[PDB]
Amino acid sequence: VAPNGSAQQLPQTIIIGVRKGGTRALLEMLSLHPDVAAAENEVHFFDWEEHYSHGLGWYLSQMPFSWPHQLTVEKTPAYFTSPKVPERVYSMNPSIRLLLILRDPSERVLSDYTQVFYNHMQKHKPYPSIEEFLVRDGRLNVDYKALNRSLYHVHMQNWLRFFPLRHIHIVDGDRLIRDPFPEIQKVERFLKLSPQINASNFYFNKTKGFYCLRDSGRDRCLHESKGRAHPQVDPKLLNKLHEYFHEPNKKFFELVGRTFDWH
Ligand SMILES: Nc1ncnc2c1ncn2[C@@H]1O[C@H](COP(=O)(O)O)[C@@H](OP(=O)(O)O)[C@H]1O
Repeated sequence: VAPNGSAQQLPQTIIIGVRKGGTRALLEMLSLHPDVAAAENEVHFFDWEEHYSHGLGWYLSQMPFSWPHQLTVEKTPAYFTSPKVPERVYSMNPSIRLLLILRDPSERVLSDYTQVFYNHMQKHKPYPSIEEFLVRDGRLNVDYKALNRSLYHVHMQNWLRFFPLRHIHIVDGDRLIRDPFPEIQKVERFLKLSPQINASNFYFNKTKGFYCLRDSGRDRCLHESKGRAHPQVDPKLLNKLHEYFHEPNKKFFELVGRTFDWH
């Protein structure tokens, strides 16, 4: 307990993923709420053995300082798709409320590729073409790992072994892109937070091509790495990608009791 009365608290909510779902947008928008304290970086507690072995005292020490009635949140997108994670989250807090943000599974693949491609292009390293990952022996490459991260039903089933359905709120990442404020209202509702966030905290930035955030005189967009142009992909290949996900999408829809407007 600091002189100002603040203290580090374990998170009362965690944004677990998906990788490229819009996790940083969700983290920054939720942290507009005066009752929310966000960790600025991805903590990687549950998913890295070298962090997790340090235990809960180490986790707590990575949290922002907050006041007792505030909710602390952390985002690490690797959580969702790491098999050992939900069991570790459950032994910290079986009752925790979790945030999962999902985009269209094909758009998420192209986003994931784009990000690693861009990490390479600036370090002046080579990177294969997306067709090199996506196509093997004239067929869609089902062993491309990005595709597995988009099989949401598989990862969701692993969380549902430990957490009840009603304690994982699914943010529609496609809708957050188009019109964030209604999705953010649902998050406040899920977390039982007063409606402090306003439509006026968001504005469309034409250069960015995405909404940016407005809060008591300060204007901020997400950084360079967020909202990057995906590669051009032949329509025939884009179509096969879309088709690949149709059946796993239906399995996901049946598991969570709702549908999403995906390709
Ligand atoms: N206001 C916003 N600004 C920038 N990106 C946003 C955004 N709202 C949602 N996003 C999505 O956040 C994605 C990145 O997700 P994460 O933060 O989990 O890595 C971006 O992927 P793209 O770069 O493919 O557009 C973008 O589509």
